[PDB]
Amino acid sequence: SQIQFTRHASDVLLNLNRLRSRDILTDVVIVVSREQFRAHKTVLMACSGLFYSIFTDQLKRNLSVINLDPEINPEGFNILLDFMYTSRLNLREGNIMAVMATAMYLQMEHVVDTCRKFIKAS
Amino acid sequence: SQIQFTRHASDVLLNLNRLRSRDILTDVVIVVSREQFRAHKTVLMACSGLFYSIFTDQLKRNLSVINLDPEINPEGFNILLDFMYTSRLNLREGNIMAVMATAMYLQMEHVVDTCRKFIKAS
Ligand SMILES: O=C(O)c1ccc(Nc2ncc(Cl)c(Nc3ccc(F)cc3)n2)cc1Cl
Ligand SMILES: O=C(O)c1ccc(Nc2ncc(Cl)c(Nc3ccc(F)cc3)n2)cc1Cl
Ligand SMILES: [Cl-]
Ligand SMILES: [Cl-]
Repeated sequence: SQIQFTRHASDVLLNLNRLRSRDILTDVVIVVSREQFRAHKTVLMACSGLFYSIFTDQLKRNLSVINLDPEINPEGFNILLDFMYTSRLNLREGNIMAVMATAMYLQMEHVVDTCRKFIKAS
Repeated sequence: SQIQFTRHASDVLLNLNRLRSRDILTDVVIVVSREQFRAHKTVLMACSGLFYSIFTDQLKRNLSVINLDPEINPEGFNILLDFMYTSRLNLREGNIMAVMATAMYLQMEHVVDTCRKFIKAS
């Protein structure tokens, strides 16, 4: 019977993205070939089956550096990292293939489904 | 513009609350009189002016224990901590005063405004 604040979840995500933009309390660097990206492990876990399966393991919990598969495109990863922190996906014809490839690797089923719905109406 | 995922923010907050429930990557303990509560500093900062003002300071960034004002009711605090992680506020006639007192201290303006609208509507 609790009071529902319908803007609170989007407000928290916006603030977490602002902390990321300021490098505040980011605890991991994601290396994607020649490019590197800082992030909060909790956010990565909250969005990705890959990152969830890594950091829930007490063996890997404390890793400060994650090297992604060499085949992953840094731009495709960055669009997905932006999606994690904003709820907005930069999808188009020019990147649909690399974006879907990365979302499949990161195990982000809703992005994969949306990529499959983008193809179906292309 | 970019594709909007209207459930993504809520999905991220639910997953952060599940991580809290499993004590995964919690990095602070909030001491409230005889009681203690573990949490993610990022989430506390994202929801509270108090915690944002403490942890944005490089001097205080790495604190692992925050002792709140002795007057703060642990129950009012727990209701607000649950709100931070769920977007749902447990307000009643029996706790409005302690929850409002706590939200003023924690600098959570939207909760303070809702507490002011609860009083105005009996
Ligand atoms: O769909 C299910 O059956 C299912 C239900 C609940 C659940 N719990 C959970 N708790 C905390 C986090 Cl941080 C999290 N992250 C996450 C995991 C896998 C992903 F592909 C994406 C994100 N998931 C996990 C699963 Cl796999
Ligand atoms: O009041 C304003 O005009 C204002 C506008 C934007 C802003 N930016 C911000 N970026 C990151 C985080 Cl984690 C955050 N947390 C937070 C801060 C103060 C609060 F009472 C609650 C939450 N706020 C801070 C303020 Cl103070
Ligand atoms: Cl997804
Ligand atoms: Cl608030």
